[PDB]
Amino acid sequence: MHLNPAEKEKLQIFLASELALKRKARGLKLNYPEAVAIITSFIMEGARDGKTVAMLMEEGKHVLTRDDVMEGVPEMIDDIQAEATFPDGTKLVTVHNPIS
Amino acid sequence: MHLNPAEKEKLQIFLASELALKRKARGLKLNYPEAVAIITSFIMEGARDGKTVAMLMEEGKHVLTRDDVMEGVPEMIDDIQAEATFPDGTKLVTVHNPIS
Amino acid sequence: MHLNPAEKEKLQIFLASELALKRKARGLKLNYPEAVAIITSFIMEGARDGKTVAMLMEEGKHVLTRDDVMEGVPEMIDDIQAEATFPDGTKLVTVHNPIS
Amino acid sequence: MKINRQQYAESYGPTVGDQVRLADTDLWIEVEKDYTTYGDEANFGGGKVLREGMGENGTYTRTENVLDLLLTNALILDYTGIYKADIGVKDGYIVGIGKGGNPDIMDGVTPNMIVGTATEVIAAEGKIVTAGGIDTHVHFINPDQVDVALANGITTLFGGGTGPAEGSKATTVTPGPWNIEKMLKSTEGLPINVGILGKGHGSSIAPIMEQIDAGAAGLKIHEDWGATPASIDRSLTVADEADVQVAIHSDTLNEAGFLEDTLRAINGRVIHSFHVEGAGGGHAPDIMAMAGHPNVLPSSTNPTRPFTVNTIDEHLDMLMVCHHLKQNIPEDVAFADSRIRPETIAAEDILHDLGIISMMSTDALAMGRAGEMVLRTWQTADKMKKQRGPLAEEKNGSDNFRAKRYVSKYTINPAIAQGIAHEVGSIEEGKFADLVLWEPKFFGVKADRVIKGGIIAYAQIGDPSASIPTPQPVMGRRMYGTVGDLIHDTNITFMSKSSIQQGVPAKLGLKRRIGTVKNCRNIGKKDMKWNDVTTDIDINPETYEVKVDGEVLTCEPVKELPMAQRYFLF
Amino acid sequence: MKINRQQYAESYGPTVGDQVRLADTDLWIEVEKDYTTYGDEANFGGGKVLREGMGENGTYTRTENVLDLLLTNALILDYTGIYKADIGVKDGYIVGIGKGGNPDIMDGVTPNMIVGTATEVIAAEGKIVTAGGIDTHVHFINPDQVDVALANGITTLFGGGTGPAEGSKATTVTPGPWNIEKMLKSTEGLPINVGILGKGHGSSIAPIMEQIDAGAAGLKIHEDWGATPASIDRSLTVADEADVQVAIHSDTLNEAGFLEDTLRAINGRVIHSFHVEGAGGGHAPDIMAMAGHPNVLPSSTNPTRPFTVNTIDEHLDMLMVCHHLKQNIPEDVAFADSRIRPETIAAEDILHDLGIISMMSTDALAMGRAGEMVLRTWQTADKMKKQRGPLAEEKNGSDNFRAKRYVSKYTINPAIAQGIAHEVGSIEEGKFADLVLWEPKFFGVKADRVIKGGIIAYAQIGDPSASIPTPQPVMGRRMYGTVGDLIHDTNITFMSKSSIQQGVPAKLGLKRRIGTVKNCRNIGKKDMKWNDVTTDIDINPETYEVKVDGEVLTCEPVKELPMAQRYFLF
Amino acid sequence: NYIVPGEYRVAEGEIEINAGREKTTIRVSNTGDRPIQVGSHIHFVEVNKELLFDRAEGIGRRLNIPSGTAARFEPGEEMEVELTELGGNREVFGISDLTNGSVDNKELILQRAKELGYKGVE
Ligand code: NI
Ligand code: NI
Ligand code: NI
Ligand code: NI
Ligand SMILES: [O-]
Ligand SMILES: [O-]
Repeated sequence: MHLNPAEKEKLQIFLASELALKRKARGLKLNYPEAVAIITSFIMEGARDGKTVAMLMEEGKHVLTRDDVMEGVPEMIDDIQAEATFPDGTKLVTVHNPIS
Repeated sequence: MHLNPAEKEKLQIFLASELALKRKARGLKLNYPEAVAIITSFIMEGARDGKTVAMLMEEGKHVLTRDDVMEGVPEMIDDIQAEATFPDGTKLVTVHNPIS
Repeated sequence: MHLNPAEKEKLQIFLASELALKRKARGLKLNYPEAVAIITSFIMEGARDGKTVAMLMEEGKHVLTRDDVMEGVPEMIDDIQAEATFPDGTKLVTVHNPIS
Repeated sequence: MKINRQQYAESYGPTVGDQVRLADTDLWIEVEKDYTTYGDEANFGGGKVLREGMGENGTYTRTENVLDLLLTNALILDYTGIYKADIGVKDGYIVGIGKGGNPDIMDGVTPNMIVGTATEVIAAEGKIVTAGGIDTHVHFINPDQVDVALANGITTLFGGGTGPAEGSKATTVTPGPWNIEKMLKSTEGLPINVGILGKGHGSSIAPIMEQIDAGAAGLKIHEDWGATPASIDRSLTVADEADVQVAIHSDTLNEAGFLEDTLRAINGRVIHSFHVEGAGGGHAPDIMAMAGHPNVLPSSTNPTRPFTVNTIDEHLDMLMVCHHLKQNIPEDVAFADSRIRPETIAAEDILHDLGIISMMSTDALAMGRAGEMVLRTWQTADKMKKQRGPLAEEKNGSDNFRAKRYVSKYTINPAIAQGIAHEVGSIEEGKFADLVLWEPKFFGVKADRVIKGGIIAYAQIGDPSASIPTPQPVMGRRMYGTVGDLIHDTNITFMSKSSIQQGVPAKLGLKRRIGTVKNCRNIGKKDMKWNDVTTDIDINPETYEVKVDGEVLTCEPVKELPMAQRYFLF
Repeated sequence: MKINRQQYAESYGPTVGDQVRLADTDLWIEVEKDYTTYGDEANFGGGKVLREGMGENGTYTRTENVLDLLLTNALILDYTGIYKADIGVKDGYIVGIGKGGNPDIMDGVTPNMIVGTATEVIAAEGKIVTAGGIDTHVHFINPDQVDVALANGITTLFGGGTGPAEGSKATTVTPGPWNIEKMLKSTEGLPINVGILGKGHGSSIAPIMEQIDAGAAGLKIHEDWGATPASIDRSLTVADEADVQVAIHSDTLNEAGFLEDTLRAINGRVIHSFHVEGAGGGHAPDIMAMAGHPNVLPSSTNPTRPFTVNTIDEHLDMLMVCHHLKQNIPEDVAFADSRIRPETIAAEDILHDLGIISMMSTDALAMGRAGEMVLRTWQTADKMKKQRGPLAEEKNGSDNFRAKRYVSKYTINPAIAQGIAHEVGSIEEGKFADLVLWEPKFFGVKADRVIKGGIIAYAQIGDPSASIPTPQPVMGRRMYGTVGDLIHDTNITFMSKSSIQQGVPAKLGLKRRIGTVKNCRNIGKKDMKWNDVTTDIDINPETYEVKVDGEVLTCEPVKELPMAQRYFLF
Repeated sequence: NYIVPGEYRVAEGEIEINAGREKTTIRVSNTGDRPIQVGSHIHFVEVNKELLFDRAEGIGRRLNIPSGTAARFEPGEEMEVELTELGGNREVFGISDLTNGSVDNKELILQRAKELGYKGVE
């Protein structure tokens, strides 16, 4: 596979997102790291899908809403950042105030 | 996410449980680490669900039965222990003789 | 669980395969590490299923085809190797030219 | 020109009279005073103040009142106060708390807090800064426990052990000169301050004392090695000669005596009573009465902290498993029921709140959680506010009195108990720069940056491959203070005066900073900051009811805690 | 009062006549004798025996017959016996095997096994304790291989390499003075004992000898560097002068000679024949005939161990891939068919069982598995019991003879071969305290705790954040013996006498314990414990059939092994 | 033929502890209001003051129970126990500091016990 350090680390994010998605599916209000993981993995998968940075900045604000998460979680998350390989190489995505 | 050392480690348990559950679903009798992973992840997810330590001590004895696992596995597992964050903080759960 | 170093590492392969399979399922042509992960996990799961080394050498050549992967990926992968615990202990499987 | 307070606090952190919520608790701390000069706040970045000829002085060499490091705009939470200041560090020590910058052009600059060519900057605006936690009940069982401790703001581990040997799994003991030497050498690779306890057991002086001379920083008396009157007596005689502290886990079984017998053997000498409530060990059922005595420095361990609905079920089973006890053997059940008591655990919450139990600790990996000393301190304070109300001593709706009482339990008081408060345990000038930055939303839960000897040792930081350090995954990671030979300069090995005089560090090739243990034998409960109460604690032998001043101490267990499921992935 | 044997064994481990199953094999070991005094068994914990004035002596200083460490109630499995004893360790060495405790009050205490103030305790009741495995065929290719080895109970790595360079990927060789020096320095960070082999190739003495003087512990002759008569001869002449061992991987191609030519070049001198069966390399097809000769110390490598239904398919393909061989080139196919032979692999199982092949080894990362030497030894013994029956030498239904024959293959015999058995390779008084504790259910599969120089270096242990060390995830982890400078005192770098005399450790700044290689040149097959058989082994050049004493040696491959899918996650 | 990994097959018979040593049965009462549990290898005369028994009969002895086990006395509980003889050098040091030498010095042990209020010196 020739995994580099970032590729190894970022597998964890996908895994944490999978965990959080299962928790959501069984009806739990998500907590801070769960919410962050879901949105982060969404960004990384979107890059893999070939979306633009601008598309992901928009979409990232609609992945989870305040009724999906515990009290105070929306206000704990000021922004979520992820770097991923787009068709045009690595780029940084910042999603500002992802959960209203 | 602000993952601490325990959170990083415990992701592995969830992953091993997912692996073991797939093996079970395709009809394999589970081995020692597979069985341990399934029951351990069950406890941790139960804590996340807000069950009590007492509920999990009971439920943990009914997750896998002797026909789900290879010969000798029930007798190899004297107890399974996991710590997880309950609504009232971290607690230790010990499931005694989980597989009869 | 008593995980040894190899067991811990190899969990990653299963995880990378799960990631790659999700990417395939949503219609993406797979890249080099994705393809390698899928075939590698297939071998390891096949060993767990009790297949022979010879069966896996054959089957491994039919897991992904050239239309499942990006241009040049078939030619990048000369062979894929994995060690796994068979019913008769650890064995090495090499799948030669897995993607035609 | 004037700035509204919301905007001021957003830019520079809070100022006088402003309050901040601690994590997701009901606890609020209020800024008591502020050392700044409004308009001359220090800050760093593009077009900011700390630039050459401006807030950074371009004239002075490092020796000339210039800092190695300035933490700008810190909200300090300490036994000494809750207040706003810049913190200046030099040669690994806190040298100034006040106002940093450039006297060329700024008013009110503390004279030895010049930002110069030599000065690094950490922005602490909007952070709470505390001293590093001092955990005095550490079992050295698994080296992975160190990062666990750092991640929750702990910077000093006092205890014992040689790894997962049964003696170490039960007791905070590194026994004898050889094991002590081996563990001093191991310590060279641990990125945290360390002091090692010898076995406080023997009927002759020499076998105990030789551990002190070998490099131990104190002793542990534990019932598993025989917490007999003889072992208690000899250990205290050694300690009084050597100027080190003795910790005790007393005879739960009451085999050689009851509490009064242990107290008679102590004979008025200073001692640190571990897990004083007794679920963690000690004379059944009345060990917690130790915490009323003037010569006892009392600590709790953390799994009983605070009293929750799962506590008893969890502890009863934990005890049974750990002691290989059988549910169908009545002596085993009777033992467990005599040791795990809702009556004393509930009272323990209240005794903390009243300043009768002075310290917190972990009992890491031997009936306690290495990364939850700080966490559970604040959960306890929060529970007590909810159940007992703001303390009478409070003012202006703030929880400052409670916050100082509780922060003292894991910072200054353990340091004083151990004889190491000249070096660590508080944010004061002249002490080692072990500092923990917290985002208020994560306060007491997950440290932002842990500074050890003036260099960052541990941080919550993101992708090392990214353009900037904040992208995911943000996780706790060892920083440059832990790498190469810098681990030697950023950490202290605390040792007895005699081992230092006898040249043990040179003999063993220890390169870490060497700290001297001292002034442990003429202190008492009165010296425990904000937690100095002595009183007659009565524990009813029949009902286990705890009374203080004729009043039963009881409270309810809670179903939910703050600093819990909002934060943790598992 | 009397205790039934089931209850006795549950409390103290098994005693005389009791049997224990090794993992999930059909192999049973029986306790031959027991050093205890019934009623005075040592144990540690609350209300237990090893307490001051009781089983722990409170009078004596460390120097006065007191131990640094007592392993209580160990079931020892060793070439010297299968028996029950306490094991006492001091200054990193095994100093007593017998009965520990306090002579004040206990009968039968071995005089230098006093439990005192200085003594740590490991509970070995219900564990099997063996010597650390000695792997003499290690390619140093990937530092991650060390934990793999420790996790399966290996404590000494002898071999060579500089990392994943092609020379090292093929051969256990660290070539020349400079690479040797570099790897001696690297070794300072490896938490395992190490000895380094130089290149056993040259036609002049000086280029070979200078490697010995530089710090090599032995030499490797490998066909990839030219396993010619000259290289064989010069290497043995060096070895005879230097008192180090020579290992050989002979000329598979028969290019410069057949087996008889290699034997003529050896000329009766002592040599260690690696992977003697020959799938791992050597004169095609008859290299295994080496194992009949009195001057040959023969080892197997592990992938042929034992003969299974996937072995041939796996090995044929492995060879083709590794040598870049093409299925459509008849010379390549002929080579592979001449080298991978079910006839010799099947006979290899039986030759082990008969004590004709004396040693096991890995061939780590160059045609062998770093963490499976111990594993595959026991799988082989189990297969042989199933196929050949209990050996004639057995008594009382136990497999003790077979167990001693097989444990010797990876403990004492490699140590003797290498010239290091004065330090390591068995549980005997006076030897280094490299000890492996096993739960019987995991015996030979996953070590519980690995002790190196008397401190735990590696353990299967759980969550470092938990209240106790057993909660999940339980995994193999480095312990305090590997941390800081303690890694120096808990491990041995084995070196030639000349390099030690010439001050190489000081020159290079080596801080590890330095072990001397010696007494390698006047040993032979007769010195291989329980595996000392010499005989005429005939290998038919046409059929590859192996004969010993006129009898064809053959057995069937098995479809399933114990110590396999019940245990491993992958 | 079911395989339990690592299982024991113990031999027939029973293990006699403290074989060949004199055994003595005595009545012991916990006169205190808290439980007292006594380990197998504590010099019996040196146990908690509030245990009432013939202290002389505890000298040079310990409980005749399996190594590492203990006898429990609830508050107010009186029961019989069986003692066995100490072995080795038959010296005791430390614990309650009643002996600090040979257990043969019964007169000295009892004097110290009585002075310090160990119940049952007769
Ligand atoms: Ni304790
Ligand atoms: Ni403790
Ligand atoms: Ni070879
Ligand atoms: Ni090799
Ligand atoms: O403790
Ligand atoms: O080899």
